[PDB]
Amino acid sequence: KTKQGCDILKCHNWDAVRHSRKHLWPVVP
Amino acid sequence: ERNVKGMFEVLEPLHAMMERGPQTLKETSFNQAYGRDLMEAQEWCRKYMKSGNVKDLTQAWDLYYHVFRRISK
Amino acid sequence: SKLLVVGITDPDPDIRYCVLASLDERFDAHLAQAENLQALFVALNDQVFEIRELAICTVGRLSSMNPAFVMPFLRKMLIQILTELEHSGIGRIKEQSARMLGHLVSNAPRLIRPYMEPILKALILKLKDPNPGVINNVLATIGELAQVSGLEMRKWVDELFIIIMDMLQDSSLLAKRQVALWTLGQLVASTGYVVEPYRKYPTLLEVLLNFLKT
Amino acid sequence: SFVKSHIRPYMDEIVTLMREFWVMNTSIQSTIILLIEQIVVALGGEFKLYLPQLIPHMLRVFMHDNSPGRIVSIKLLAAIQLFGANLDDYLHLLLPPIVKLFDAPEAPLPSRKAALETVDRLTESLDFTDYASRIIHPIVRTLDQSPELRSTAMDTLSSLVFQLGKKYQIFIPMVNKVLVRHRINHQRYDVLICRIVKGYTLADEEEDPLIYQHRMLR
Amino acid sequence: EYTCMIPRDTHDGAFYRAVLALHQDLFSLAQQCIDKARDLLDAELTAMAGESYSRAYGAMVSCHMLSELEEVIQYKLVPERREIIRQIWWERLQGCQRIVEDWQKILMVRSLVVSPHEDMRTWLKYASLCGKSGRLALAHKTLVLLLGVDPSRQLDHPLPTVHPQVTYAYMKNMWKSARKIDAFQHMQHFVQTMQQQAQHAIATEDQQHKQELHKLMA
Amino acid sequence: RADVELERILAPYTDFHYRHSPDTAEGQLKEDREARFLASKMGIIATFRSWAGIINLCKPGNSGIQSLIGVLCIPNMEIRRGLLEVLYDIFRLPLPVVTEEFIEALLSVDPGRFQDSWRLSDGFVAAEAKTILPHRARSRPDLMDNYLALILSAFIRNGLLEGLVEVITNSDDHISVRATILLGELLHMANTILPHSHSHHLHCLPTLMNMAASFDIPKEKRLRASAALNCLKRFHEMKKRGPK
Ligand SMILES: O=P(O)(O)O[C@H]1[C@H](OP(=O)(O)O)[C@@H](OP(=O)(O)O)[C@H](OP(=O)(O)O)[C@@H](OP(=O)(O)O)[C@H]1OP(=O)(O)O
Repeated sequence: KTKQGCDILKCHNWDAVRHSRKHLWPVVP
Repeated sequence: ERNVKGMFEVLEPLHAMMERGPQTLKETSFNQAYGRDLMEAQEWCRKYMKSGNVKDLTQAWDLYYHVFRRISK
Repeated sequence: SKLLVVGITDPDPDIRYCVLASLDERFDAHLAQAENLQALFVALNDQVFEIRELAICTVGRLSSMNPAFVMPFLRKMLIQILTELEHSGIGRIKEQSARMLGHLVSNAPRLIRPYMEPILKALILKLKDPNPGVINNVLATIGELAQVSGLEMRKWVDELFIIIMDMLQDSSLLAKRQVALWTLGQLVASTGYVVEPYRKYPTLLEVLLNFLKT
Repeated sequence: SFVKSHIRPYMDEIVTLMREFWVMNTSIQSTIILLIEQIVVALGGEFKLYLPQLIPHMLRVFMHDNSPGRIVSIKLLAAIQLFGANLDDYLHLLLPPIVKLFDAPEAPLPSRKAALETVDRLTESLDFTDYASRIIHPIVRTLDQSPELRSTAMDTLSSLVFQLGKKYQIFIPMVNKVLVRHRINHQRYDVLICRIVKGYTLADEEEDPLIYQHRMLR
Repeated sequence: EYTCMIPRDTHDGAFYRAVLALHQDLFSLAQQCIDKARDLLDAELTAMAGESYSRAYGAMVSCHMLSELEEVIQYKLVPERREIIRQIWWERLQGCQRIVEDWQKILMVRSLVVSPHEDMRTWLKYASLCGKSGRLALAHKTLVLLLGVDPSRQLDHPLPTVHPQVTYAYMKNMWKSARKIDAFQHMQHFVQTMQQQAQHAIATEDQQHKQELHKLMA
Repeated sequence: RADVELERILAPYTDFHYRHSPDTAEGQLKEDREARFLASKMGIIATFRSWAGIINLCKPGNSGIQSLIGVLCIPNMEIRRGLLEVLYDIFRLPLPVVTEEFIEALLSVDPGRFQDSWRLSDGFVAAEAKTILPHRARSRPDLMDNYLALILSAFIRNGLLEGLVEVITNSDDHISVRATILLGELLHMANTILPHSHSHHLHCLPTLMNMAASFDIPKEKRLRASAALNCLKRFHEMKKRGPK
């Protein structure tokens, strides 16, 4: 649920969604 | 003819070609339909061939006749 | 939003061209929103051809920042471009469609890397037909396509070599040779055709050395 | 005309018979256009398979026409009005010759009227939302230099902005200058821009026009 | 501090300034330095190519050396093409003339990003070419560099069994150069310690390792 | 047992001529077939709600999910029309109406369509506002999205999109409309609940765009691929419109 959590999970080869539920079409950072 | 050693060599190549894995969709569907009964019947006939007793062959022929009656329709 | 509204609804195409040209890569994070992409999609289907070129360049650049908006419109536009190439038999429309396809393949490399096969088939079948604008156009497109997709064009480099040497050497007309030379050098640094064309085409080294004295 | 859809396995050769004897300026085009109309009425939906091969010649009729009064172009446009929903994947290379036809000031006036009328009538089965900027700017170019093509261009404009919802609200101060400059009043366009600027409801604005045509066909 | 005193209007000055800019990750100035060195070489090239091709090969090898720096740019920029150009460089080296003087500078421009320990198929051929051309000491230096330890200091310790082609070439060089007796015992020990290795390698999928080792034992 | 006990329940779909009982009344042969289809559908959509069914049906071998996708790519218009109901009921998507035109079945899957609970007697404004207005939570986890993302990734890994493209092209119109709407719903769910690396190359659709742009194939396949891509764009516009 946080950016640090997804960055921790990325080192162990687990992806996550980086957008919230605010916008329907979010621009990829 | 009461030849158990004849029917064994009749239906052992079928069990041999069935345990090398299905390679097509038709063989996979046949395996998903009848493969449990055609495995338990082989187990019962192996139990008969280990210790000679027709009480183990009757259940194998029950399973074989069920598979045969389902295939023939 | 005011600039996009002005660049959409202005009557004369000079202010529209200035607006569509001034939105460079510094606005890439802000043009990739919903309403800005919805204004650029209106800018795609314009009357004049230069603003069509510029809007499809902006949208092909923007298509990786927000792909869910841009993917169906770009699929429809790519099918429309190939249909303008093959079915309509007018040289001006084929030239404009080859230029638009080259802009799309120069600004969006990742999306058209799986669409190399029918696009290259269409461009090769357009090069084998029984103005020199369309020729240097399609040479630029096929050079950029060779630069984008490497080692999957090895099944095409032979026919491209036989075509581009007949357009380079024994030039019956005064066509553009520099773009042909650049396109020839661009598909040997990506495919890896190093020593083999020196013996498959024994006149290549001679016509490459003749360009230094003439 | 007698076999409706059974003409398909011999349709293709019919097309290559039409591509050989459709020379540019003779008296043979007037029956070729009627043959095209009868093929369209016969096939009725499957004509899009055999539409591209007859697409270049039509373009060569639209620019290279030396007919008295441009009557071959009018016959071709009347044949184009019968296509319906067939020119959905081919509207990108068949609409610029028609929008190039009514903004040209040297073209004959009934040919421009026929072009405006086929653009008006081709929106009852197609989605003209993507090709908005290619039509809005010629029509306002047709309105300020042609005092006779005002009503037909306003009807075409009203039929185009009926499909566009709040997507036309950015174009209103651009057209309003030309409308108040020549005192152009159209009643259906006034109804539509009154419902566009001030809200009517929320579900009817910005709606797919094919959904509306399907829900009104039933 | 050596390069700044080289004159910049010559070809070698622009070449060394290009590789100097390329070492410290300056991908824009190095491109223009390469492009200016191109015509600074092209002058002497078109001055020399008018006689014969064998007279102009000395400038063609320099032009090929100059155009290989853009592939070094692509190596330092694009990571997915890094193997691919590393193939074609080898495929481009088999067409050059087998002379150690130009092979040395071609490998030196090539060693800007490729260490000898990651591309040893290219350095074994260079060592064999140095051995055949009578310059055996440079072949010995390259072989001990590619090995990692100099066996000429520990005459009783065995040779490193890992990297088998390198120690095979080293034993061939030792037999050729001076000692015909110790290389025989070294090759016997290499034979037994390598056929002792393939027994414990039960490869089921990777089949490109057993047959090359079979080739080497033959 | 390994691959013969649990995989029996997808035997009415994988076996085209399936006979469950050896001795049955021959007068009832179609109603028995529909009963087998309904019970096997309930069993398949009941094993995909448990983790021991998801893991055991999507094993990396010759699993029971690859035999379910492989029989979908075979032009048999009775199994192909029945597997789409299973695929619709697995992903919790609403079923369209049985028609031949895309613009009629697109209107029946509108999220703002009228329902019987929105009448004045039952649920006048509050039950309608529950459906059309979105929830106030923008950072809650919503475990349903986690489960649907896992199921969608497991289905995409075994090649569901290529099979859906093959059903869209080489089939009847009644099944092509339903498969086009299913592909549109899956492509909309992909850019919503999947991570970026899983869903940055799904929207390209290589097997459909290479068919819509190849002028070597017969023209019917090319034109129906182009029509399918136009319907996918129309579905994306309908999805980005929203409920009214
Ligand atoms: O010169 P030789 O002592 O007879 O050795 C040669 C030589 O390889 P090296 O010089 O690198 O050891 C050959 O390569 P060239 O120098 O002649 O081009 C090589 O053939 P390849 O070109 O295929 O590598 C051949 O190997 P083979 O016996 O397979 O022909 C190999 O012979 P040995 O390795 O047996 O000495």
